[PDB]
Amino acid sequence: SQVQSGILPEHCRAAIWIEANLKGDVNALREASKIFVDNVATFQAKFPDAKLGAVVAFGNNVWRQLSGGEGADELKDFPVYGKGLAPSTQYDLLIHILSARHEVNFSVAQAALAAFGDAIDVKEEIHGFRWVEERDLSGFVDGTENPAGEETRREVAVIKDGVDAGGSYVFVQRWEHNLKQLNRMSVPDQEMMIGRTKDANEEIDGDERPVTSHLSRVDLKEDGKGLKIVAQSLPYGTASGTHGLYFCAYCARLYNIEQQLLSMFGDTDGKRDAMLRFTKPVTGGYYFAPSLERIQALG
Amino acid sequence: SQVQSGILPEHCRAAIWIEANLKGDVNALREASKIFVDNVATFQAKFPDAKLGAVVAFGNNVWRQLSGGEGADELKDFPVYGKGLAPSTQYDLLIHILSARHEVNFSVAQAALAAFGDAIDVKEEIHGFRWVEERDLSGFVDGTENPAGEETRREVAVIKDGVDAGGSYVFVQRWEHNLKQLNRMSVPDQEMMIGRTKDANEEIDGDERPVTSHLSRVDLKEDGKGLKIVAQSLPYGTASGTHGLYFCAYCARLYNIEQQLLSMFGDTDGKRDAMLRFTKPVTGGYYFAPSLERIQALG
Ligand code: HEM
Ligand code: HEM
Ligand SMILES: [Mg+2]
Repeated sequence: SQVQSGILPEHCRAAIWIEANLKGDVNALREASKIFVDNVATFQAKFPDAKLGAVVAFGNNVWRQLSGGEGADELKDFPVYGKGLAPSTQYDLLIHILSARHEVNFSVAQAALAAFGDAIDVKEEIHGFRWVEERDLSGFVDGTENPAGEETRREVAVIKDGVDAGGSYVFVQRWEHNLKQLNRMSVPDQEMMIGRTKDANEEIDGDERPVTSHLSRVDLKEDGKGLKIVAQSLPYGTASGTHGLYFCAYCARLYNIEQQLLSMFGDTDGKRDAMLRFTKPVTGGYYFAPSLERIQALG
Repeated sequence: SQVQSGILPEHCRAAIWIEANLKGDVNALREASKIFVDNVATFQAKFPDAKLGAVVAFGNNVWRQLSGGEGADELKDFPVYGKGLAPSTQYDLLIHILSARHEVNFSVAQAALAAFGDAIDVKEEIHGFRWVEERDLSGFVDGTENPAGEETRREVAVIKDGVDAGGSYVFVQRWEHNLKQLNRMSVPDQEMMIGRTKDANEEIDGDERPVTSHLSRVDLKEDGKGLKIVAQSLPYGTASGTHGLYFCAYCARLYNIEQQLLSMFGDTDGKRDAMLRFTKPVTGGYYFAPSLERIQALG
């Protein structure tokens, strides 16, 4: 079984995320998905220098219908966390395109919309870009450097065995930064908020940083083993309007993502991520990315 | 007198255009402009390989005040053409940033917003990107290949003598494409609408192309000389939403631009550009870009 091309690539410079709801018969998504993954291969042959990859992923209700309720045991609608601090905007379909060339991404997105046609109603389209020094617009690194290498990324992100082998669970969440609130904080205070130094990205010891620091919120272990994810997040937005981070993560278990979200949004020990002092999430959704063989078998 | 850095560069991959109105005392724009052009030089030293350039330009009413009425003889508010076919959205300030790296442009745009601060109210911010094969989203080339080379571009765009030497007139106009309507047209009929062949961009002669073809509208002569411009246009937008071409042109005389517009929008010979069946302009403004020496002498 073969993983979809957009899950594991590293160092993408640009991405497009499209979120949409089904219109009408769910079975129309079968042929559209097949056309789209075939389009991706065609684009890869035409634009080898793009290093293009893409993912099509499905929300709970639609995937249960398409799969006859088989597998994807952990999949569910984004449930809201923090009594609303992390809202749910769950849709039926996610298209994630990433590469070294925004212009190729755009062409692929057009081909995706043409393949699904009237079977979908688009609700969100975000264009991500890698910023200077691979930093988040906060000035801290963007959180996607690790894990490095195909081998470890495959271990963290890709289901190993069973009917779902080669698949992955996907989480997307758009954040809106308020850089005016951020820049009122001294850099040392920002570093206690994140849990690493800002310029050199040197980790601050857990015993020396507050429990509300982002790293204390999301660096979680179970029986001494870290709950890791493969992040594909990128900055987005305009300088004079809305901007922030489009957070995107792939994982072989949704459990890892949920545990980090429960910790960040006050549903574990009661503490909340200190990053909420300058940025907030405004979307949230969970999706299942099947293997390429599984998509081809839809019809 | 030195030309602002964003006028002459060729083959930029990305740009940001910001249009803004003045808030409060017009004299605040004096030091702000000096700060911004100095920031641009600093960014150029930080990112030499990005081939960054930028332009600050002023609408008629503001420039007349800042220049004490000297020079800029042709400057005026952008008028409506074709009894509304081309609308007017004249603002006070234009900031144009271009380079090989969208991410560098974003940082320069943030520094621009800091430079002008509360002296401006931002009305528009457009992010342009070079599309595949330097084509407009219609599939035709994007109209910016010629004139090639610094010498010819300088002769076309940069005022040669007098108090304004080193300056340039600027015209910006955002177009919204309906690619569904274009897709209903056969490629031969698209080529008669543009005036050139689509894939090869081979000029179609005047004997065969209609006078309403775009080339027939804008390929104009005066006294044995072509009325040339230096176009910095780029595609913009989202696949599922609004997209098109952000048209941007520099010229040593506003006369050249206005003559082309009078032709396109029906005011010269009653005929209108055939492209209007699939794309329409929704903004429009004229600005004057002073020389760097002239900016430095504002305060
Ligand atoms: C505004 C949104 C966010 C920003 C700016 C951000 C930023 C960062 C930064 C600066 C780091 C440390 C850099 C590094 O990885 O070496 C990091 C690490 C990490 N982030 Fe975030 N993050 C955000 C949201 C999230 C969310 C929503 C999650 C999970 C649901 C998450 C999970 C993680 C994880 C697991 C790590 C690695 C922790 C470790 O093992 O050291 N982040 N992020
Ligand atoms: C949706 C908007 C537009 C599109 C898609 C478009 C497209 C094109 C194309 C395909 C060419 C020929 C390519 C080449 O040989 O370089 C061209 C040339 C040109 N365009 Fe446009 N254009 C647009 C708007 C405008 C506007 C608003 C103006 C001026 C007010 C303009 C002025 C010119 C000029 C002067 C030329 C060169 C003609 C020549 O000397 O052969 N264009 N444009
Ligand atoms: Mg003569």
